[PDB]
Amino acid sequence: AFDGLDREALIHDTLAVLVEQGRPVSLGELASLLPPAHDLETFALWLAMAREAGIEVLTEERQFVELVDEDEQRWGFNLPYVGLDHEALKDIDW
Amino acid sequence: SETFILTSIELYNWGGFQGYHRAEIDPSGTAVIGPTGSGKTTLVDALMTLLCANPRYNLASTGGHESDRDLVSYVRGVTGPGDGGVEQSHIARQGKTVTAIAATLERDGAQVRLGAVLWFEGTSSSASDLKKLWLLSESPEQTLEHWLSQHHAGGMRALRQMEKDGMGIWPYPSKKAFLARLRDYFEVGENAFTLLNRAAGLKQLNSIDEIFRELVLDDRSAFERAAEVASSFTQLLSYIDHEVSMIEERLDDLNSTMQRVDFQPGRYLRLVAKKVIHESLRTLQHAQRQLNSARKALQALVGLLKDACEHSRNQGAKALLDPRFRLEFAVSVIDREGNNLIETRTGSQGGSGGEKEIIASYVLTASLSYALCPDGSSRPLFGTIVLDQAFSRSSHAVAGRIIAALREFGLHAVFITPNKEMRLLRHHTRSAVVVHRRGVESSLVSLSWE
Amino acid sequence: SETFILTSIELYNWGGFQGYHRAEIDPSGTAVIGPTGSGKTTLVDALMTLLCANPRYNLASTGGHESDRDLVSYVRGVTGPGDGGVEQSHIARQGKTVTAIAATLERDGAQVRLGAVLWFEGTSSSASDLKKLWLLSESPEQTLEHWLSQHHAGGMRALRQMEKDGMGIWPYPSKKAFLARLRDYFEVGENAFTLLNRAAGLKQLNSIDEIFRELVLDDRSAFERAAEVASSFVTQLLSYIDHEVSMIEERLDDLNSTMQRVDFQPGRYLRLVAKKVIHESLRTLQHAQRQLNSAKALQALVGLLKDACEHSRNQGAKALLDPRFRLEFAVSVIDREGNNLIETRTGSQGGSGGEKEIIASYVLTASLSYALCPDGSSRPLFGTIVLDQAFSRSSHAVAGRIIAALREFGLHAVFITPNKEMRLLRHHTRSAVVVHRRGVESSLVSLSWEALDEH
DNA sequence: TTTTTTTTTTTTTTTTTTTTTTTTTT
DNA sequence: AAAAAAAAAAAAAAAAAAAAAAAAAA
Ligand SMILES: Nc1ncnc2c1ncn2[C@@H]1O[C@H](COP(=O)(O)OP(=O)(O)OP(O)(O)=S)[C@@H](O)[C@H]1O
Ligand SMILES: Nc1ncnc2c1ncn2[C@@H]1O[C@H](COP(=O)(O)OP(=O)(O)OP(O)(O)=S)[C@@H](O)[C@H]1O
Ligand SMILES: [Mg+2]
Ligand SMILES: [Mg+2]
Repeated sequence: AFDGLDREALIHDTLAVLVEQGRPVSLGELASLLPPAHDLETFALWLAMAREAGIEVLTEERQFVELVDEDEQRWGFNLPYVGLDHEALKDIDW
Repeated sequence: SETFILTSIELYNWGGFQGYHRAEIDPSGTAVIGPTGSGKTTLVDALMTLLCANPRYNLASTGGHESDRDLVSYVRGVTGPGDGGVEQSHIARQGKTVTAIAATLERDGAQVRLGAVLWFEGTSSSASDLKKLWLLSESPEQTLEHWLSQHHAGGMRALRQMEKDGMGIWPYPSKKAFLARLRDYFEVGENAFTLLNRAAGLKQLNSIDEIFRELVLDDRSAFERAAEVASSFTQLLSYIDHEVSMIEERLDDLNSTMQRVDFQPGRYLRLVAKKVIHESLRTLQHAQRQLNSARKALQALVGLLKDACEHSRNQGAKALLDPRFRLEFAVSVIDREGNNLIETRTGSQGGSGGEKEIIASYVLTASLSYALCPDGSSRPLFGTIVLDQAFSRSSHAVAGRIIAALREFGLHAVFITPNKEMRLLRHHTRSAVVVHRRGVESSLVSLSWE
Repeated sequence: SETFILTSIELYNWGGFQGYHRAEIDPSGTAVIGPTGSGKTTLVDALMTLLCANPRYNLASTGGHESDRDLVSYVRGVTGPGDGGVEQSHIARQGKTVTAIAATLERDGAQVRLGAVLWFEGTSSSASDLKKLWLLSESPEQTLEHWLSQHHAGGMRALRQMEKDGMGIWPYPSKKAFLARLRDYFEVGENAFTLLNRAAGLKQLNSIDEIFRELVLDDRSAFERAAEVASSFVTQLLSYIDHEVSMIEERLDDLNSTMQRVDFQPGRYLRLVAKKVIHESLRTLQHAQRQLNSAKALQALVGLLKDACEHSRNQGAKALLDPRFRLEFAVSVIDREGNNLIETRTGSQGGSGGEKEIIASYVLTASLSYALCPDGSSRPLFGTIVLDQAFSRSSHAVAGRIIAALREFGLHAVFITPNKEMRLLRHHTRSAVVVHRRGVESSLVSLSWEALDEH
């Protein structure tokens, strides 16, 4: 039951991608560019950052993301619409 | 396919949640997650308020020994003990306020809603200055906003008038009549909802008979008939025998359906009830035989009956006339492959940290399945159960077995976890509700997957 | 440098462990892991039996509300509630038995070993048939096997014979003298060890005044002098009580001065204050004195004093003659930027599930760090602490603060958890101990982290 | 129709009694 | 090896306070 999840690495990679892109990024593109090891435990961290930094979280419209786990199969996630950017959360401790 | 399942729950000015809020619940079970000190317990207290006649708030934090918060604290939204001074900076809403709650059930087309509106008038805070009104409806076009608008237009006169000016709603200003109507609707037992409230934070068992005599079983004592017979100056015993036979008949079927689950790698549980005889019955039989052989000896029999009807709070006389007290309960562990008893037990005394939790969970879910369907007609009309701080003192396999046990009986469940055990949850769950708090205000987000 | 630390611990026929077993503990913190119901709590109980005068077995299971085991059960090694029959199949060792445990502490160029031997003689289970003998060693050639060898070829006389010819060995047949010698050796307050046992499983705070009036502070009541003066057939009693109160206040000032460096939630720390309240029978006694000064009626004072002395377990007597019951205690939170109260608390009622744990752990470790040697200046001579079911209810963030504060106070710790958490422990500890059960036997394995990683 | 008065129930807190174990003396 | 004094923990009972529901008066 080792390894599990590494929070610091995920935060650093998210920050690097955000500063590289330079434009607002929704959850779908962020997941597509940086696929997660675990489908859950990842969306939760991103939503926590979005709510903490103060970015509005729209809930009237939906975005669809399709993923495949290690043992084949398929999963369809009905995530809400969130727009992340580097400027808003560039100076908040974690 | 005739069971009501929770689907939604709404809030307004409750606890730390200011303004309108919502949350959705999947038919396959959900799981609320969030950091420490976020607001998970508040959301479930809001639900518990609508069901039990005398709730126990914040039960799970202390392990099942005490309660801390009260109703008037939630309405005004107290955050911490504060300090001295006069501004009372630790109270959010001061002066006139208004609050609302709701909850929705759906089985097949049919739909019901539960409600409550509470408000103040001035700057007082005594529990006697808090107006209340309870609602129950089964028609659309009646949402939280409708009630709030009606209340703002007038007062309690405007609210209570909706019944004559509509169809499908029923206001109740007294909580007792409300709960009586609710219990008659679902055909559950007398204390089913109190048991449901207790099951949310109990992680320790002390005696099975206490639970089976206080909550699970109903009251059918023969005090009235005995008093009538005594004052008349015997079918009573046959009546008592019939009532004690029914209990055995129900326990047989309960054991049969519990047999299918493995409490351990190759072992399963079983409930065992035995009969006891007190001295009081012997005296009555002796008096009867003495009277029969005498032919005036009628004075002693009537005196004994009158004494029994007099002190109805002593185990000497209570065990004479109350069929619930003629039995003794305990559990035993039986393994397959040549069924053979291996251990008998009457409580979780002396156990390990993780054994107590699983024993308590098994016993409580069996009791709930009994209570929610008093007779053999089956088809429960209420099918939800909640847990708080789920799997806090156990390992992976124990949690897996608990979840399997819950799924076996046919119950729809929701779990609460301080952001732990995600891998196990993802297999058996198909929704989530994330709560986050910044500053002093909280918020809700919803997800799903397939 | 100059602080003893636990390094090893051995067992023999204790609880479910049959035969001979041992485990090694690193001087930079270790962790104990293993499945549910394997034997983690048994080692802690074996350690606690050697220190406090009246242990509370299996404390952490109930959260700090009830103890549910006894010494004889461990000695004979039961394994459940049984079934009921001719042969008590649920008891491991029946008849004549023998059992020995020992724990060793180490320092820079020194070594001290503690120990105990307990044995039956026939088929009985009364607590008065469990003959006991406690030991304290200083020499390196004393070892558990030596004690068992001596016992098997003799008895109590054989064991006591070791002091006559050997060196650095002192057997005590009575636990009271053993504990007195121990406390004198470590230069430690009178109720520190019971506090250490209590801190293992406590996770709430009903009221901090009880904690300060029962455990941290000493006992310097004045009942005896009052009885002597009463039977002599007075103001000096009051002067004595006032002096005691002043000393208590100075000590509390010292503690709250110490507690500043450690950090609570960011930008905040804690400060402890106490107020003075007078009530009850003090006014009545003063009135009686001033009335008798007018003049007989000398028996009024004698009656009051005798009545107070006789009812030694009532609030009137406590508030009259016990100096530590003339104060009121509460805790406060101070913001670092400037100085201003943010919140004052007298208990832990109404909090969240995870806030109670952090509050309790913080206050308990703060008090314990002072109850040890730095009470009388200098650095602690006994630094170690044991936590059971660590981080059961808190989240990831809170555990970091708990560990950081624990390190800052200057104590070494061991953590006891199931496989629930594996990242923080790997990050902050150095060694692990793995337990396992197969049937009714249990065993121990000791490894460092790299070796397990290589698998 | 709105306000006031009364009764009944539930929970908490303090005090006293009981039992078992340990230590000491003969 | 046996008898006596002392101390710590558990259990039952009495006193008190607060909240809900029904009846009566302006
Ligand atoms: N009556 C109250 N008294 C004091 N603080 C309160 C009260 N009601 C709410 N709060 C505060 O509001 C916060 C909301 O957290 P809760 O919902 O009560 O517990 P929680 O969210 O379950 O945290 P955990 O650790 O997961 S149990 C609490 O942490 C308190 O700080
Ligand atoms: N006095 C006793 N009475 C009954 N069972 C006992 C006793 N002492 C030990 N056991 C058994 O020992 C096992 C539990 O002991 P431990 O393994 O020390 O508990 P544990 O390690 O704390 O388990 P967890 O991790 O806390 S759930 C169970 O099989 C118990 O039945
Ligand atoms: Mg909670
Ligand atoms: Mg344990």
